[PDB]
Amino acid sequence: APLGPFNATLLEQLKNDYQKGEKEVTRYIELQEKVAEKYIKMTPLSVTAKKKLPPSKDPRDYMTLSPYWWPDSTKIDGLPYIRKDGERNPEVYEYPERENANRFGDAAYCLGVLYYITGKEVYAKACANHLRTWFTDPKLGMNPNMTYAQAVPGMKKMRGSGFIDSRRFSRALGVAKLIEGSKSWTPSDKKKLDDWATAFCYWMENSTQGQRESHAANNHGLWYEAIHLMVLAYLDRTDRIREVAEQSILPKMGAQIADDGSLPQELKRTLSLHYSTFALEALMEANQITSQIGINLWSTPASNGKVASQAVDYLYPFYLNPEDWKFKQIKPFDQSRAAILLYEAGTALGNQKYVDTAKRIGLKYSTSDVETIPYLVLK
Amino acid sequence: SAPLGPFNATLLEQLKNDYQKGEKEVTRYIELQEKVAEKYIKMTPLSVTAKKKLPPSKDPRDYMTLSPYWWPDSTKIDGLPYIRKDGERNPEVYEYPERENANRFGDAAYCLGVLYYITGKEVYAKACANHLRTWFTDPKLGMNPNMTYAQAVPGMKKMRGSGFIDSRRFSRALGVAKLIEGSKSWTPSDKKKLDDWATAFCYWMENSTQGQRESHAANNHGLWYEAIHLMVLAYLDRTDRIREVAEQSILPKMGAQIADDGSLPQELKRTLSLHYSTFALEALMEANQITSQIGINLWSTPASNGKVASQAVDYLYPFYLNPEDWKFKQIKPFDQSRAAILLYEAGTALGNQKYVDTAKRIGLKYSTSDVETIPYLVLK
Ligand SMILES: O=C(O)[C@@H]1O[C@@H](O[C@H]2[C@H](O)[C@H](O)[C@H](O[C@H]3[C@H](O)[C@H](O)[C@H](O[C@H]4[C@H](O)[C@H](O)[C@H](O)O[C@H]4C(=O)O)O[C@H]3C(=O)O)O[C@H]2C(=O)O)[C@@H](O)[C@@H](O)[C@@H]1O
Ligand SMILES: O=C(O)[C@@H]1O[C@@H](O[C@H]2[C@H](O)[C@H](O)[C@H](O[C@H]3[C@H](O)[C@H](O)[C@H](O[C@H]4[C@H](O)[C@H](O)[C@H](O)O[C@H]4C(=O)O)O[C@H]3C(=O)O)O[C@H]2C(=O)O)[C@@H](O)[C@@H](O)[C@@H]1O
Repeated sequence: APLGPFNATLLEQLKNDYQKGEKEVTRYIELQEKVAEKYIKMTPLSVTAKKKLPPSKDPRDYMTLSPYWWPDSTKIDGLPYIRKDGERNPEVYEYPERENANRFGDAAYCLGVLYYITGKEVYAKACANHLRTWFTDPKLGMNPNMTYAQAVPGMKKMRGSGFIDSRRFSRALGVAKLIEGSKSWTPSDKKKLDDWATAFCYWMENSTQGQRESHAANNHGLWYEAIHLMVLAYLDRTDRIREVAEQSILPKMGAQIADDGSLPQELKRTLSLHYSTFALEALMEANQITSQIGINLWSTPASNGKVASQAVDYLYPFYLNPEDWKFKQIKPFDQSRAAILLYEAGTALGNQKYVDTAKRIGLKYSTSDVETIPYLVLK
Repeated sequence: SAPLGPFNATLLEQLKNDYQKGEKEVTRYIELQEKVAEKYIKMTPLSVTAKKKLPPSKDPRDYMTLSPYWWPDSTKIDGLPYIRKDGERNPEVYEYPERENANRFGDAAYCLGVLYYITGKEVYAKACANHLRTWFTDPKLGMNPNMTYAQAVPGMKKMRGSGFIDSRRFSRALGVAKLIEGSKSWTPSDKKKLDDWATAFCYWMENSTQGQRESHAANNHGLWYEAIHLMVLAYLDRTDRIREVAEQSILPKMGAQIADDGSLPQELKRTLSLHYSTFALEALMEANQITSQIGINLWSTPASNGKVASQAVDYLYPFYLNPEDWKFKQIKPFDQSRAAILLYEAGTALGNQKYVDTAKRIGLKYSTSDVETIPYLVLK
């Protein structure tokens, strides 16, 4: 499989078995095709489909509201907003790109994978429609930046915390590699997309906000690097992947994993079992890329000897029994997120206790969650 | 004496008195409220018709929302039929503009209606009336007098009436419309049209299959149904019906829902049981604001099975002091502030000074812009 943001081992195996005619996978892939049909009929989304404009007055600028920041009732205009960690302000849904980057990202990702597996041009044609409109179109494509992501009304300074929104459309960026070579993805489509990705990469690395986010001390810094690897893997910059893992990702695990394997930065959140998992999910998606060039982030130590497997170890008992979690978790923790996480980390580590638990937790065979497409092995 | 309506008439009367006499504490406070009210004067009137996705009638004047706990089923190709995840609000609810729009309308009109009553400034009635006409009676923008498509569920075959509970967001604004009666802005024609709307909405709620079902409900829906029923009935001046609904419906329903220890078993089986216990009593609290203005005290009047609503406050009072001691399922944190208005209302009604003191101790923020707190200077 081409370098991209997915378990390439599971993807190749599915492509093999579908091409060999194996009945189980063929049944499973045909189910996926029935699910994928809405993405073929779906109209391409754009970040420009919004009424309230960013300070730039450019509808091509991505803007969302930071989810935990609420109008302050004791102020006449409600400004400046105030933070309530863990409580999502429904005002976020007044920004169309919040949900639309998920919908677009889901649409293009599923179509791109099904194209890789089946070789059917109808899926590349659909994926390319979504990729053109979201990214590169001279009127509908988003500008390559995240200046106004997770804005906070009344905040004086500019922050880089919104960059984490980028994960919703950056996985679709990588999956564009899978439709290269289809008749629908022309040389011109690739060059424009390459050019956008290069420009988005520059912004990530050189803007003040991108820089700040690259230094974040919690799961934001990890997710920044996972997004970075998707952009770099798309651009086929393998040495930069190697440098990012050794000079940024591993120091970050080494600093954020404590001697007992907990993640202290996530423990102090109101959703500490969710955010502990969310940090490891950054590592999981980064590792899907690093391991394709021979770097295993689960077992490779940071310079102080810490290994990300220690963090899974710490959480594994609570994945068996979430009610035992002793830190603040003001909403129920969805145990299903542990399945893919424990399967990814289990196989990387040869830890069958982890792999066994992933299958027991399992995923619903017929679910349409697109991130679960590769994991027949769990279904 | 304040017109009959959905508010603590004692507090409102007190505020108007002190404001007119010129007392400083009240005049300063009303001057804060007038500053908060200024956005509602500039605010453009909302209409339920401002939606892209239409209801099965293809009529945009029909109110429609999604039942907040029903999610697409991922294991089905179309997601249908939706499945319930109690307590977890599906963000799809926000694709129905009237969900939040009825809140914005109701706050704006209530605040304007109260401020006109307290201060007598015509600019408040004129703004209130603009919102009332546009939401209720306007022949193009006014909502149809029904709640057929409230909290619909995609793929569900039966028709449900549980969505009727949404009516509380605009029905208090209906009640406050009485306060601007007599202004120059609220003409006889405005009042007649609104009377006709309210009469027709009352007919719908009492005779439609969904209204009948909802009137029979055994949990907080039945209480909220009757609390809403009272606001429409009080708006219409049918005081004999208010007596009958209080006597034959709210109290029997209240008594059947209170257990021997004072707990509310119907709310205890919910994933947000301390929220839903409080939500049940808030229905009675708001209905009592109407019944007690005609001499029926729902906090202290026992039902015929012997249960009395003060028993349910007793069961919940300790957990209002210390919400973390709550032993039943509560999958989101409980807002202790909701206890402030609740305990003062039931406290003053019951002569329970321990309840009134805790209300003031928990309190409300003096400068808050939450419109439901306008009458409660005493808590600020
Ligand atoms: O998009 C979502 O809705 C949501 O995203 C994921 O959670 C994200 C949030 O989007 C949000 O960015 C939040 O950021 C937190 C976080 O703690 C962050 O480090 C920063 O903290 C600030 C803050 O002012 C603190 O008071 C402190 O001083 O630290 C600051 C700092 O600079 O570090 O900002 C806050 C905030 O703005 O509330 O949490 C994010 C995260 O931690 O990943 C996630 O829940 C995802 O599942 C969901 O989809
Ligand atoms: O709009 C909000 O977000 C929210 O509204 C208030 O909560 C309401 C909900 O809007 C919703 O209607 C929910 O209703 C429950 C409830 O349990 C109800 O009685 C009925 O339950 C049915 C259902 O079929 C059950 O599965 C069971 O068999 O019992 C039935 C019964 O009739 O008893 O409908 C369900 C449902 O469909 O989810 O809860 C409401 C409530 O309890 O009042 C409220 O939380 C408010 O603060 C908030 O604004």
